[PDB]
Amino acid sequence: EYDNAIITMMNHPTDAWKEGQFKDIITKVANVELYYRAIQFYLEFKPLLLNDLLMVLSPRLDHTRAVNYFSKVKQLPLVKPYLRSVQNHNNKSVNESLNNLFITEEDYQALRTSIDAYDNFDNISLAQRLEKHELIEFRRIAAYLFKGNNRWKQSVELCKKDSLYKDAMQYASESKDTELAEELLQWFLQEEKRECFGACLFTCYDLLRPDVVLETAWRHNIMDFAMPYFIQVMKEYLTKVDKLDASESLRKEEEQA
Amino acid sequence: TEQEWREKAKKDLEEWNQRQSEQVEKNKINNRIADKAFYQQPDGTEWEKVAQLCDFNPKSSKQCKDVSRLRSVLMSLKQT
Repeated sequence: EYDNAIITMMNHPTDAWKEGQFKDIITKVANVELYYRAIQFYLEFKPLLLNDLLMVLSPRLDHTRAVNYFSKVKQLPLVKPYLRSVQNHNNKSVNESLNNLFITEEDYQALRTSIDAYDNFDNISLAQRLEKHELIEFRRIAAYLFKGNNRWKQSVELCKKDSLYKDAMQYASESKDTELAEELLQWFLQEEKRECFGACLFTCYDLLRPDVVLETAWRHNIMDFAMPYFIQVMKEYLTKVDKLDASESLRKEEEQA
Repeated sequence: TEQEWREKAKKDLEEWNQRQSEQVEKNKINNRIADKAFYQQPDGTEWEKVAQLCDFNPKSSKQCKDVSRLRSVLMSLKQT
């Protein structure tokens, strides 16, 4: 009667069809395309009553063709709860679908959290979209996925493009690598955003040698936000020579024995 | 009645699309005013500017080279 049930449900779209009755015999149905026929016939007549089948058709499901056909009908925003159900799997298809949901959604926060939780995608196209997505935050995440893609110097370079309002510094921080900040920071000095250049240099201070700093300070005859960095230089150097004198004393005293 | 059911499916689709477009417009104008905020900014009064244009961040993440003087400059010179 199970086959008879699916027949008498589907056979008569004119007078004999029913949405709910199908949720029980599914347990012993071997194929999966039968549930696809069910959900398709439902979309044809009652697309609002899909959520039930979605809740019930959870364990046994070929979600690939499911989301494919959902994109076909373009009821992806309607199958959205099913998407929340299955996105925990971090699959290429479900991830890209949610990413398009965020793109057309113009959402970034939840998009951020999603691309953090799930990663089954590339960075290139995502950067392309976010960089042109009208928000400094969108292109900011486009840049974030560069280190997400492990290719720096383009992200903070984009901060150099547009997000200069301390956001250039915001990614100068994460840049965390040498032999760039010298010339980048000098170019930064070309324009008079140097006003906070003490921070602009400190945000990546780890591996700076103050000699070029003194040089360029001389080149513009510039001392502000450097006089502070000069105090830095000498005080680190102060501490350095101090610990050196200490260690030396220890060594010369222990040499006797 | 397959025809009326298809009609109601199209009706639900249109009722969904109109609210989609409405919410896109809503978040769009939200991003517009947020960008205006992103467009309302410059790029003692010198300290007022080292705070206003690009303010540093005196966090607990100074593990680089034990830079302390930032403790003082925030009150001695910078933003003073």
